Parts: sequence; structure tokens; C-alpha cells
Amino acid sequence: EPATILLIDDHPMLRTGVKQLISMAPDITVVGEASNGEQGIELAESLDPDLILLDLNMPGMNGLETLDKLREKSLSGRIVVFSVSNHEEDVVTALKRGADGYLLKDMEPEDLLKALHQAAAGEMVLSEALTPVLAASLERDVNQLTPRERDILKLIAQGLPNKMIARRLDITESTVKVHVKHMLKKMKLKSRVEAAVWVHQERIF
Repeated sequence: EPATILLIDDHPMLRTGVKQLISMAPDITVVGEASNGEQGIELAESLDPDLILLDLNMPGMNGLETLDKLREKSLSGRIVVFSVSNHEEDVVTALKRGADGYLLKDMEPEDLLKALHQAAAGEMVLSEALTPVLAASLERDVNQLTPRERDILKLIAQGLPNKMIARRLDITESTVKVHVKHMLKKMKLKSRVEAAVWVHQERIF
């Protein structure tokens, strides 16, 4: 079963290249497409895909607001935003706001494929460079987690993809997804990257 991807954009040339690359990676696949944030946000919660690709440059000049609304939803997957902004601080703001990654729209095809496959199906840990930054941005009642939720949190913090977590814990990805949503909600962590940083600072494990 290939990893699931939801595309939220209003940039045809971008969608084309992304869908072209995805069609050449047997283990990752597009499960939905939305041309505006309102549509995509509702689709994200219902499909609960492994990866949600969000265009921060759609009509409205409100990419961050759309990231916020998306992030308010109960999701177990990763969120990677696309933007034409080269402002270094924008990568930091996206991460602080709930994105697990940030990509420019001008990447070489092979570099974009590697990024897409990693985001949807590979291990993903935040760079040492941005780590101190999200750390500072970061109440959490860890004892409210069930054993399984703690095991889920520990592996999520390792940057492991759902298939790898499902296997290590001998549970289906469906179950992994259910636990990830519950755990993030209880710990008040906005994202999987936020969970890896929290666990790291606290050394809860």
C-alpha cells in the first residue's frame, strides 16, 4: 500500500510536476486534490493522509492562516508547505506554525522527488540548524498518555514514518494514525516535528 498524499494548491504548473514525480514513485500516491484552503482543509481531516502538501501562495495572501486552520484539524500526518518566498525567517515561521517541512517551488526534479518521498514515506528529523529555533518557540501533562500513546510518541519523536511505527509496535497504520491524533491532542503539540523537539528538550525518554 503506497503512502498517501493530499495536494492543496492553486498553482497548475506546480501540481503538474509534483503529480508527474509522484507517478514515478510506486510507494507514494496522490489520494486527493483541492484548489483552495477551505476545500483542502475538510479533505485533509477526512482522508487523514500521510502527507499534505500546502501551497502558501494561493489566492488570498493568507497562506499562514490556511496553515493554521489546517493545523487545527485532527491529523496524524506530516504537513509540508510550498512557497516562492526565499525569506529565511519564513521557513522558521512555517515550522513554528505547524509545518513539518518547507519547500521552494523551483527545485530540480530529482531533488523534489527525494523530498516528496522522504516526507510521505521516509524518516524525517529537523536540522540541527532549526532545532534551537523551534525549541525556543515551545504545560504538557505526559502522564495523561496511555502506554501505547507513549510508545507512539517515542517513535514519532525519532522521525519515523507510519509504516515503520506500525511494524515496530505490531499494529496497523490505521491504528498508528488514531493514536498519533489522540496523543498530539493530549500533549498539545501542533505537529510531529513539534513532538520530536519537545521529547528532545524534556528527554522524557
